[PDB]
Amino acid sequence: SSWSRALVKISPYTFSAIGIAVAIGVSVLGAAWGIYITGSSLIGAAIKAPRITSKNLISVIFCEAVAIYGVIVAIILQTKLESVPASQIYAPESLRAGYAIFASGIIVGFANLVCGLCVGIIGSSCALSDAQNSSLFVKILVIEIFGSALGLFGVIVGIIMSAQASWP
Amino acid sequence: AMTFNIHGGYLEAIVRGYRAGLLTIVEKCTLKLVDEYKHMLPLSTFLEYITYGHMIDNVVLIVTGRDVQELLEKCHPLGMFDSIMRELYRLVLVDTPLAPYFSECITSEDLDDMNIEIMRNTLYKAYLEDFYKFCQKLGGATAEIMSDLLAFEADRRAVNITINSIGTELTRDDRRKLYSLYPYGHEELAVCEDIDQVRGVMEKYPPYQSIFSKLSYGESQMLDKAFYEEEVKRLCLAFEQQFHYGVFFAYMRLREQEIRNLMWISEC
Amino acid sequence: TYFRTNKFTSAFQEIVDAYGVAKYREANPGVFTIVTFPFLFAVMFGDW
Amino acid sequence: GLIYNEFFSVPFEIFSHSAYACRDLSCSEATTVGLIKVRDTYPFGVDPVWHGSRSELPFLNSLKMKMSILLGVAQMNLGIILSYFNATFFRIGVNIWCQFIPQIIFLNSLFGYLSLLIILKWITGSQADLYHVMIYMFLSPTDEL
Amino acid sequence: FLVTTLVFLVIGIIASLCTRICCNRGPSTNLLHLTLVITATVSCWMMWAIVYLAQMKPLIVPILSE
Amino acid sequence: TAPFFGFLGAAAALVFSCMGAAYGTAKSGVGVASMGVMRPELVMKSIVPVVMAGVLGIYGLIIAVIISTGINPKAKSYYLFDGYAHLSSGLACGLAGLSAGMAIGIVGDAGVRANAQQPKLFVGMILILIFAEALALYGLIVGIILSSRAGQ
Amino acid sequence: ETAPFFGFLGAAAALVFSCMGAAYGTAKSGVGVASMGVMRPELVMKSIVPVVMAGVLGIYGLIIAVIISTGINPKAKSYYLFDGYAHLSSGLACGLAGLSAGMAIGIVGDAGVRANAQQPKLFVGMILILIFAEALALYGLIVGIILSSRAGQSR
Amino acid sequence: ETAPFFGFLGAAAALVFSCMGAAYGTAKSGVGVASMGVMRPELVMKSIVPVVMAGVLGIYGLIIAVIISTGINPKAKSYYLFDGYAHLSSGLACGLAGLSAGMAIGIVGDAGVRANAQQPKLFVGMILILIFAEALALYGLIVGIILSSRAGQSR
Amino acid sequence: ETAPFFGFLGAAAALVFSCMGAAYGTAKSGVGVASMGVMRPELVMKSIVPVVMAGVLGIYGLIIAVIISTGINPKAKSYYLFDGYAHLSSGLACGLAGLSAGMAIGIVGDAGVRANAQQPKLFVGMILILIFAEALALYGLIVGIILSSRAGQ
Amino acid sequence: ETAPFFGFLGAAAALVFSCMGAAYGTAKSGVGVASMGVMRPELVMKSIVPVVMAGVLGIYGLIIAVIISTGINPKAKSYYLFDGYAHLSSGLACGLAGLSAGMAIGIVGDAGVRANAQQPKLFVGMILILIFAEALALYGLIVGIILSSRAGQSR
Amino acid sequence: ETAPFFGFLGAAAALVFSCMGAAYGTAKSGVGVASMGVMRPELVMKSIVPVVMAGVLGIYGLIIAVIISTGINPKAKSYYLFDGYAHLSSGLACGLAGLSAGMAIGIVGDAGVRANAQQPKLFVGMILILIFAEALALYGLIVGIILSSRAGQSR
Repeated sequence: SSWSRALVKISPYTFSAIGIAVAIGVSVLGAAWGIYITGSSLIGAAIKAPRITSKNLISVIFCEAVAIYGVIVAIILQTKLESVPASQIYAPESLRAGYAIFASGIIVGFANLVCGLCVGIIGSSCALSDAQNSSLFVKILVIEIFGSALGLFGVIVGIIMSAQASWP
Repeated sequence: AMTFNIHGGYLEAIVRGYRAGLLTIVEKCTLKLVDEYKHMLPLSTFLEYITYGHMIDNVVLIVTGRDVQELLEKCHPLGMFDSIMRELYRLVLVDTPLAPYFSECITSEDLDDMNIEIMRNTLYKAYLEDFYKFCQKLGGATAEIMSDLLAFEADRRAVNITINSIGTELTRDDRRKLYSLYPYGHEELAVCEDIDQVRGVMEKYPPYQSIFSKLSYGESQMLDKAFYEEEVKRLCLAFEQQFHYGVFFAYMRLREQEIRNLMWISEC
Repeated sequence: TYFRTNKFTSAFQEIVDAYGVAKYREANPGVFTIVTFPFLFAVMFGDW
Repeated sequence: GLIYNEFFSVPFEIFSHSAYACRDLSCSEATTVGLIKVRDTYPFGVDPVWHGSRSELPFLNSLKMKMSILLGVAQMNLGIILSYFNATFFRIGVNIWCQFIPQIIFLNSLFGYLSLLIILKWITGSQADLYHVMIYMFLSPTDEL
Repeated sequence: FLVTTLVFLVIGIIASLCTRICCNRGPSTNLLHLTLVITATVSCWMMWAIVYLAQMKPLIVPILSE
Repeated sequence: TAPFFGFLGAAAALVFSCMGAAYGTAKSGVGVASMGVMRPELVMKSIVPVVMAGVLGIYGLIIAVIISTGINPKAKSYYLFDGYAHLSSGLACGLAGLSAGMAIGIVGDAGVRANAQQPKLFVGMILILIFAEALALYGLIVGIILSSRAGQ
Repeated sequence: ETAPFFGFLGAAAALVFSCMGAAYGTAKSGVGVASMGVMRPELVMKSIVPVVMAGVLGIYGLIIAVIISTGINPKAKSYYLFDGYAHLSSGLACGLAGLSAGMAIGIVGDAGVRANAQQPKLFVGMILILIFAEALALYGLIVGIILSSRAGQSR
Repeated sequence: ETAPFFGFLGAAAALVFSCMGAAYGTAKSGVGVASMGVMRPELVMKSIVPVVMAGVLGIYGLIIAVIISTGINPKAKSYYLFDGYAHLSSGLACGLAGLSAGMAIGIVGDAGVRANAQQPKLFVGMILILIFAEALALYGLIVGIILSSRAGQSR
Repeated sequence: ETAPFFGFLGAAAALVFSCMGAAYGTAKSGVGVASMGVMRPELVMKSIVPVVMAGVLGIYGLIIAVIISTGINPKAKSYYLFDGYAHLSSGLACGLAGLSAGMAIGIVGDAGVRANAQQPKLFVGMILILIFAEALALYGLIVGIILSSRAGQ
Repeated sequence: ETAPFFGFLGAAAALVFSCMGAAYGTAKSGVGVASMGVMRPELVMKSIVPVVMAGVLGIYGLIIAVIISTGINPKAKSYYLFDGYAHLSSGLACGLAGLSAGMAIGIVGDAGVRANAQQPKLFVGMILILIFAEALALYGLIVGIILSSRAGQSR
Repeated sequence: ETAPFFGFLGAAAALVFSCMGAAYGTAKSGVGVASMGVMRPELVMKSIVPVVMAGVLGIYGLIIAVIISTGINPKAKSYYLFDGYAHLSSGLACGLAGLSAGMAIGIVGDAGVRANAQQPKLFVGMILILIFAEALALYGLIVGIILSSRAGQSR
């Protein structure tokens, strides 16, 4: 009861800000991990032969697209912020807006992380495959592009959830 | 899964590229492969075990003397590294995985390592110790390949023992006591004194079934060639080399097989 | 030794003998179990 | 299955018409003090009403447990009795009287109290015992009470 | 109940007569057959006795679901 | 007040679904590259299993969309039952998608190797993978049914 | 009251655990089937039975989830805490049983498929093992159905 | 009020843990049988004993769960916390005993299936060991029955 | 009021832990027995001594559980917390002792199977070791009974 | 008030820890003696000393626990939380000391079995090590007895 | 107040930790000494010095526990929360110091057994490490006694 009341009495603005920051942080972390995964294979292939640098750069660009989408989502969330008035600090509208912001941020961050990991693994495999044979680069690039859609879907879901903000 | 990208990715890519590029000429190719392997310097332990594989044979050869100075001519860094006669054996007991065990198992020195047959027995014991050490480093799909190689060596030794080395005290008990499913079911080969008996013993493993076939070739050779030739023939399985896995040993084995094929080519 | 097996009793005797044998004319639990096993396995599946 | 009065997971017409009839309850619910009054016991099988009733589980469970206990007692008694016949047929030594008699007597007596209690509860209708208080009576190792 | 008890016993006697007529070809064979018939009759009668004693005077009455 | 759980359900449904979708797509993709090293033609057709794994993300995305649309606070009073139901509906869809994708990734990775070895068994691998992928569809059905219980 | 917050959670958990078990079974079954069919493509069709046997657990879990969902209706009757608790218990039991059965079926099917080409008797042995495993899933489904039905009274 | 939650949770836990133990035992036995039967057809049927020996524990657990579920009857008696605590304890004991028996039976059955290719004189010993292990399931069922019987006598 | 919620839990935990220890011992005992019987079928029957002795722990656990269940008699006396807590502690102690004894017996039997297979002359030593191990289980059962006997406040 | 909870918990913890330590020591001793039972059965008979020492340590722990339990007589004198806390601490200390001594003695015996098998002249050293190890258990028992005696000084 | 709820617990924990550390050190030293005696029975008697030196931890722990137990006496004077907290802190410090000293002495003795077996010249010299460990244990005991001396400082 008293513990439950204290839990229900937590400030929603803090949770909303935490989710907003966490979305960008997780997107950046996932993009960096995918970039490193792709870069290891790209550097190995270049050491083997520098002929496929242009083909390899596509994986890096795709990985950075996740970071770009995360940054866009973070900017949108920052735009979604309000003044947080003292009177409505515990109003139902404020609590709903904070919960929606936190949920959208968590969803965006998790989707960005998953998409970044998948893209990094796909690019790491694709660079080695291209080093084995340049004829298979087209199919590998198509597969990577198809797998990159996870981040786009997560961003779409986060944008849809962002419309729920109604902080007075 | 992410550990491969965390570390070892560049080395794995370089090894894959070198293997894909692969296909006194034999000596030159062996020297080039050894240089490529050395220039590559977690995976450190795997490389050490892979080198120790041939280093066991190199140390066994160096254990002679008896024209011992000729061992410098075959100082291939791939297997004949300097870092890898009981007084000298104790000194050589360091920097090798199988050496500490062979110090006690082969404490008789030349008495248990006579160049006629007992030297081969000591080499087989060292190979068994090295195989056990390699199998100890479990965690990857290479455990199956290592087990297959050890089984092939043990079965070839057992076949050689039953063929003619039985008169050299390589009896049924010696088929596993000195001659290096095999780690659990090698007892079936203790009574395979005939080629038909060898085929019947191989029938206990359906994958090993029909591998012996007429046994005119492969099984015809003594020492460790009988079932090792079966592994050489089936090495097309090793040619798969699925990605994101330890393939350094596979690349080394492929390079060794290519060198052996080039040597067997010789003057056409 | 083995007790003589009838045309119908042979299957039940073989099923019971899977635990072992006895002396030339020792105890043969197959005689009772030829009907006991039907007399007990019926209960676990009783539905007419 | 004919004994169990269940045919293809469904009851049917027993040799009698209806073992238990709802005591009054022309419109009253089954769960009542009057409950169901039995005119006579159905000889062919279990009461048809009991199978589909809410109280099917407890009564059927108690009956099945009692039947299993009795059947196990009978099978153990037959197996123990076969020992004397085997000893006589093979002309075994005095070991039968030395060991087979106590072996067939100890377990028989130990299960005899439970079997007799089950029979008496079934026979005398000692509802003050039911499935549970029988074990309760068997539970106490000490005297008195 | 008790009338049915004799009915099960009487059923075995007719079965006993049929078994004797059929297995008179073998004396030791007939002896084995009689044991099987007696065991089957006893088992069936015991099962029926359990089923009848359970529902003879129930301690708990059956309530019906809605 | 309770609507925090309901909002969290939609986010969890997409997050957990994509978590399994990426894992399935990664394992399927890795095998495809391995087959593409030697078998040029087989790899192009084998991409279907990767495409099948990517579909699970779409199924989770649609389920998330429905949950978001049903959390309109100003439209109807979102009582605790609606929030509890939406969170429960999302939890099943997200968890099922994660498991369904994981099996597809494990099956698909072996399937690429199997097809590269013997092309005849390609039909068999597709049948097993298609049967496994039905679990995600099964999770989608449960999600719709649970979400439909938001009447009161 | 707060009873739906537990009842719906249990209903969702049933389907979640059933799907997890089905996926765990299907992964091993597919791996074994591929390993067997690599060398003997003829027996690939016969080796697919354990896959469907494992997948049947998903259908069982879906049926249990549908029953649990239909069992809650505030517009019909006041779902007291007892009803929600019993529904959650039934869901959890069914889901855990399904997950365990799926894992066991997957392990057994993978082993049998690996041993399928060694001897044709595996075609019967693995089928028998899969049937014996699915018996546990059927028993769990029956127990869950019984608990869900008993959840309807709530005094 | 909250006691029926505890009772239903105990019954569900009993069923789930018994199912998990039976599944583990069945998976171990299936792996052993798949390994053994490749060489000889004897393991196809002559060694399928543990396959049903492990499912016997699951059947016992299902029976105990059904008994526990039938134990609760709010319309007949307003259960206090005593009934819920007793039901939960009985369910936990039954489930834990079932899991332990399942694990032990699975290990023993895998060992016996492996040894099947050895001298067949060990079949009697393996069966005896399996029966001795399965005695734990009967002991657990007896304990659960005693607890359920003592459960309803709350004041 | 909350005493039964502890006493019944203690009894169930005692039974569960005793069963777990018995199973843990019996797994190793059966593995060793199967190995010895494969190696030497002659002594397979006589090697089931640890396997048979494993069930003694389960029997003792069942007895302790029955005693604990008989301890809870609300009609006989209002169960205060002083009795329920004592019963729960006695059950926990008995279960832990049973689990420890089962693990020890499993290790001892696993060693002794190979020891007898190499040479049956160590059967006496194996039996003595098993008896010494089971002494711990006996002491635990006695302690649990003594603790349960103090339910009179 | 709630002191009997603390006292019973302390006694149970003492018994459990002592049993666990004795079990670990006995298992280590048996593992060590397994080799001596074949290498030199003549010396194997004298090799049972560490098992006896472990049993003695377990007996001492059980005796301390029994004394602690016998010290709780609510009807004779009301048990304040001070006495319960003191008894629980005494039991915990005795159990921990017994477990540590048992583990140490087990390791020592496991080493000493091979040590004596290699050379019979190491029996004296093994006996000295075992006595030194048992001294720790004796000290722990003495400390537990002192604490149990002091537990009744409250008012 | 609730002073013995912490003071007596700390007094027990001091002896518990000291016994655990002494047991670990003695076990390591005994394993080393057994190996050395197997190598050479002549050095077995002379190499028991580290084993005996490791026993000072038990004596120090017993003395600290006795002092702490004597320091609690509500009949003589009521002890506040501070009076028990200080005793608990002293006991914890003494126990942790004893455990650390025991571990260090065990490692040092395990090394020194082989060191003496190889080179008898360094055998006597190696005792410096054991002397340093004993000095550390004595310093810890002195610190604990100083902390415990403040029992009567409260008011």
